[PDB]
Amino acid sequence: MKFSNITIKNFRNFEKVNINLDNKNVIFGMNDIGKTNFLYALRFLLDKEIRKFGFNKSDYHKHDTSKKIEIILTLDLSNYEKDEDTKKLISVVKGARTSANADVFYIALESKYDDKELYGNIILKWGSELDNLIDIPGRGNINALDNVFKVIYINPRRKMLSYSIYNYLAKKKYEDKIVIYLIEEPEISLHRSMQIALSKQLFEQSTYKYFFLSTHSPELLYEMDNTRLIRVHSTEKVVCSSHMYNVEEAYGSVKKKLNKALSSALFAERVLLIEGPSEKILFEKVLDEVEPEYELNGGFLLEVGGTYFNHYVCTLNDLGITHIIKTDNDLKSKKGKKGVYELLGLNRCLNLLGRENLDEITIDIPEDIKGKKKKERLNERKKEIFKQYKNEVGEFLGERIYLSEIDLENDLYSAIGESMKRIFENEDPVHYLQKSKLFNMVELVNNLSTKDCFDVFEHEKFACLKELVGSDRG
Amino acid sequence: MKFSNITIKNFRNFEKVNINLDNKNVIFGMNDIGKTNFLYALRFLLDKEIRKFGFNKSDYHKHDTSKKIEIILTLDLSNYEKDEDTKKLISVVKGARTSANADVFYIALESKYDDKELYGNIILKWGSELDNLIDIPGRGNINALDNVFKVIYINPLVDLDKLFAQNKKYIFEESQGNESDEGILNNIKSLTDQVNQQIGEMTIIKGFQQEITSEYRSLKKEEVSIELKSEMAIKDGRRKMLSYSIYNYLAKKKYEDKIVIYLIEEPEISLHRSMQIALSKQLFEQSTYKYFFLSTHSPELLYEMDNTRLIRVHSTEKVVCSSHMYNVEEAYGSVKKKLNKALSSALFAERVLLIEGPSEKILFEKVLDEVEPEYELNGGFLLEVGGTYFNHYVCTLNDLGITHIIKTDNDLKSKKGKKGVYELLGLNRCLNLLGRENLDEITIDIPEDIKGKKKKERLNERKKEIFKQYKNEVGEFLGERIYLSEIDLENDLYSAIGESMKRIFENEDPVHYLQKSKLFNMVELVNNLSTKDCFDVFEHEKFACLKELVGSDRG
Amino acid sequence: DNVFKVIYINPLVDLDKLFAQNKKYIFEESQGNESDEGILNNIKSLTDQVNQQIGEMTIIKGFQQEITKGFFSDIIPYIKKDGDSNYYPTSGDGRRKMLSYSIYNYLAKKKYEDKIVIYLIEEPEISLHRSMQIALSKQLFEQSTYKYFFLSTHSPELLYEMDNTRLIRVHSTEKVVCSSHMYNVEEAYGSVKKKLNKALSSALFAERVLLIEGPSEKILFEKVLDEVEPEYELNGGFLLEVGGTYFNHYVCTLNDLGITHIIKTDND
Ligand SMILES: Nc1ncnc2c1ncn2[C@@H]1O[C@H](COP(=O)(O)OP(=O)(O)OP(=O)(O)O)[C@@H](O)[C@H]1O
Ligand SMILES: Nc1ncnc2c1ncn2[C@@H]1O[C@H](COP(=O)(O)OP(=O)(O)OP(=O)(O)O)[C@@H](O)[C@H]1O
Ligand SMILES: Nc1ncnc2c1ncn2[C@@H]1O[C@H](COP(=O)(O)OP(=O)(O)OP(=O)(O)O)[C@@H](O)[C@H]1O
Ligand SMILES: [Mg+2]
Ligand SMILES: [Mg+2]
Repeated sequence: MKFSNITIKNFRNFEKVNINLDNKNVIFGMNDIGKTNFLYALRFLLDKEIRKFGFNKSDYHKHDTSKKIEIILTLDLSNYEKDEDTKKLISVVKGARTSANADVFYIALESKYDDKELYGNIILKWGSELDNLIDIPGRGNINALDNVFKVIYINPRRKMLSYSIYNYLAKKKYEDKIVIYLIEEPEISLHRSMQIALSKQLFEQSTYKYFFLSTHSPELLYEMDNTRLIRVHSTEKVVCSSHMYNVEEAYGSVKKKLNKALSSALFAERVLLIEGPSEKILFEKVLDEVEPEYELNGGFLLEVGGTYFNHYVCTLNDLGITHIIKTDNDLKSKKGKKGVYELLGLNRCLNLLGRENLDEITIDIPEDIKGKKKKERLNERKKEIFKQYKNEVGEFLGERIYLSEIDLENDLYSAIGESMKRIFENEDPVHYLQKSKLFNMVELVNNLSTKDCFDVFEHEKFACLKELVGSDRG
Repeated sequence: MKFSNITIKNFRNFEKVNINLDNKNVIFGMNDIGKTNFLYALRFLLDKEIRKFGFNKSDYHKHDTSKKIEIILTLDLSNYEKDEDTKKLISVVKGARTSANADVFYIALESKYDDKELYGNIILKWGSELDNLIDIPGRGNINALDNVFKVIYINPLVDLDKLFAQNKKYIFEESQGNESDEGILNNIKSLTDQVNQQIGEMTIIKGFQQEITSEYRSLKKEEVSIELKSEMAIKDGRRKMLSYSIYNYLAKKKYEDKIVIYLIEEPEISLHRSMQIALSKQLFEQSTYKYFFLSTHSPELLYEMDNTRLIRVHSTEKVVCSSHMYNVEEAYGSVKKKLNKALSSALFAERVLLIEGPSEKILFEKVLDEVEPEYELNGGFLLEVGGTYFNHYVCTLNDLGITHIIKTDNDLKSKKGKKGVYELLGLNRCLNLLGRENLDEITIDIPEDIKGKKKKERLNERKKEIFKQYKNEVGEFLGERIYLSEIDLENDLYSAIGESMKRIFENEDPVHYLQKSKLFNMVELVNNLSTKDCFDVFEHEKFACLKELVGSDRG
Repeated sequence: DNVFKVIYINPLVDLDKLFAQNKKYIFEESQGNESDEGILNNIKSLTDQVNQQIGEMTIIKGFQQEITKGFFSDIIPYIKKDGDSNYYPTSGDGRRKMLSYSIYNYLAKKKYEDKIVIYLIEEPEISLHRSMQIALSKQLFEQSTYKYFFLSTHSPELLYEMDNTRLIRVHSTEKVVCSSHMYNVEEAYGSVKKKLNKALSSALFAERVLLIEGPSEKILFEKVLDEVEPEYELNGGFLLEVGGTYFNHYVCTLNDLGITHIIKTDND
């Protein structure tokens, strides 16, 4: 019914690895760390043609060859009389299972080196409890596990015909077996529109029930939903982190833009979360003039656009990717009511720690002038809010959340003050930059010389750039 | 020295193509369109190991052997005073140039099938004049192009072992070559050679060397001996990144007297995204790769592209290749990474809609989710341009044969230091797209007591008068797939679904409430939109850019 | 698999492949110290003066500046003739077969002493000389290297030394049928054993064998069959010179194998 857990106790790269699993799961990560030895742990368990050659000396960890290779797969059979695959498992296993535990199954692999004939023999056991596992019975070269599982391995248009021939043989010949697909790097020699078509076919259609997918491209994750993301870390000690990726029912109209933003940010190490494109213009100019290889070393700039920061921070925090948030404090006018304002940037910061939303404040504004002085009255109210809530702001500084006092433009005026007066030639350069944000920021960074980017980068209001680069002072 | 042109006639899927080139060329297109067979036309012309087997019957167009294959390459040689490669070419082809000031050169390939022996013979010819090409002289297996051109073919399917077996004798080429620069190390590289001599006196090898000879000499007592030797050395993504430095190191040491041409076929295979960005920075910024031809499917290899030539293979009626010289100007250089990151995904599309910001992306992505959700599968793309850079994207997409659609707004921008004057922004952008000049500024008499809300309807009435005044230019924009709004996107959306916009936002003015926060209230609008509202947006005559984007003939 | 080791030698041996596949048995033991550990320390010490100074006059150290033990895996056995010091990779198929036979004999005599070794040899006369076939026949049928073998052959020179041997002949009369015979040379034939073996080893590969008594019969019958039926030995005929005395041994050896024996003789 559902794969729950795999435990690789000893293999080539793995010293003690325990990964939570699901149906339809995708494994990614850096080069040269793992993740095809993850797929070889599933071929040595369930595919007969890889299992029949045994283990060599090089399949042990650091050529130590005095330890035991153990690969344990946990299956969840909680749903009875709803799926046919649970009856397909129980009609072959017979009674190795017990009616006290009629919900979990363990298929285990053990291997000890002989060290006289120089051969590692693979002994497979299955059972309902993790202690007292009995051996899988077999007659000749045929095991009892070969009647249950059929494993189809895909490794590369002729390749779309190679997909369709295997899909046709899987839907015509393999109705009585559980079919498990292992698709290893399908994006090679494939156009990106065909990658988006394969992603739609993988995650929406019901012809791929159980797949393990290894990939390097963000276009195969454009249509992802109800999946499990396994990330292998870049360290020399192999740590794998897994996340059950689901998109909620409230985010149904955002889901294409949400997946197309998040699927490129999954292949990084440090992700800076910003609001709009003018932040991307200013931060890409300052990071071009200060630290020009940041995409090479794992940095990323992610646009959110006002979807309450929860989905991205939960997905990046469950996978082990460092998330830095740069944001501004803004008040939002309510719907159909006059003179009341929601503290929207503070609430959007406060939902990340896990709190309640704050009560809305109100201020009385007369009919007067509303061109200029309403903005300084709202700026004085934002300064009073930022002076009031100092312990929660220091709690956000305990995390990587960086909330501005008013906006990005007032922090940019606090970083460089004479340069914005020289470029824009105005009594206030903040208000001219607030008129057209996508045009005047281009005019600012076109006239921005060197060492002004160093004054932006070394400022205390822009410590998120020093977090995104990752240079440590102490 | 510069590459200038190529002309391929009767080559497998190609019938007649004529493609301009440069030193750095990037080849892209669909699956099974001719990117491999374009790279083999430079292998058959310049590499001897592919040329020495000849042509089969299957290398001709539609398996028709009566027609002849001709591949002609053009070089520009006007940099003779500054380039060393031009002097590498001229010192071989000395007698065949036709004047003292001829800067053009032609390297040609002809072929004609023989039906009795079933063989396609390859005849190579060169000259400064295309009518008077002569045959390339040579003796034996070597002709005279082999002394000047070295072709390095880079494929990630090969491992490091097959290049490393050639590197076992290239270490001996290093120890003999470089005018004995390793002759300081050569007496103590024999010390490393005799490190491999007392590995022969462990007793597990010395027992084998005696017992194999004693087992062998029980047959006839032959005068043989059995010896053992290894000769190793030390140094799917780190093997490939090792082999890239191995090819760059061998190009720096061996081929200083030769012109090195790189043919890099699909270098995104089993590389990470950051390694693709690092390979793009090495290929387009460093001067190690002077000449390359590159085929790619990945947009991350074009994140650093500059001074390059983009070739796009497509199929409208025949297999036809479009070609564009990509340069970024000096005024655009402060935002060049954002330009290349936006444009490099839009190069791999068929119809590109150029929108302004992310609110248009939110509304158009939910409307295209409801109406035609496989628009990304067919070749549709939405490009955020910032409203500022319309010439660069339209020139790059128009020279490559990709249909560009622009949906924009009619904006007015306030000047600096002068009160009451305004600059037409969207009309100046859409008329600088057509080649016309910019327009004069216009002053609007607004008194100081009229502020806040009513200034926006006075500016909207002035935008209506400006859109009424230039009606023939707006009809010229509609002739060229340019869609200028009368005021904004939000007034066209109020023209489309404004009863539902009054229902959802609950106010009598839903245009002003969505423009109070353009990125927060857009999600609040589009979360409550039904299926009938999205079809009313899609079938509207103010939103014909979506109907041009999906490619259907409904409108 | 704890009792039987089966060594199969095909006609298309490759020395590289066999050596590589078996290199897990040899050269992969600890064996304590072997009284030469300071020589192995001198292997380790002379590798500490090569990894820090490989730059010549700073041409490849500067090329690496701009971007900033168990080596028995590729060992190749060669055959060296005496008087020459060069190592040619190209070698013929006569000695490349016999080095693979020596490697199989060394692995049988060292690694599989606890088991029962069965050889299955398909056609060992291929790319061997005549004297090498006679030397392989003497080593097969005299020495105790090959205690259990099953041999298939097409050459009479590998049967020049045969004794204490089950001979199996596969042939077709109505279906595929195999006829077997137990072959021993007796004590009375012990002085003339080589001449009967050199005579009978070519007559084992025939269908109809005429047993004649001398060379004048061979001259007259080869003239008559040269003028009448000149393709008689293409069709399975053979003329066997007995020597006058040996009618029991040839007739029982050819009659147990299904070969038709014809006798023409005199009244002496
Ligand atoms: N028995 C072993 N003991 C220790 N390390 C091992 C062992 N076997 C393999 N390794 C290490 O694991 C690596 C295997 O890399 P692998 O192919 O799993 O990486 P990858 O992430 O799939 O690569 P890529 O992204 O390039 O395709 C080897 O290069 C080696 O460093
Ligand atoms: N002799 C020929 N006559 C006509 N068409 C031919 C001939 N030889 C090849 N072709 C066509 O050229 C195609 C070769 O595709 P090719 O490998 O050049 O494309 P590609 O763009 O590199 O593909 P991919 O992206 O899948 O690598 C064949 O599929 C066929 O349609
Ligand atoms: N360049 C060379 N210089 C000197 N000797 C060489 C050279 N190349 C090969 N040889 C020698 O020539 C012989 C090559 O064996 P070759 O295959 O020519 O002989 P052969 O009589 O056909 O053998 P076989 O009976 O095994 O088929 C070896 O003795 C080898 O050492
Ligand atoms: Mg891999
Ligand atoms: Mg190809």
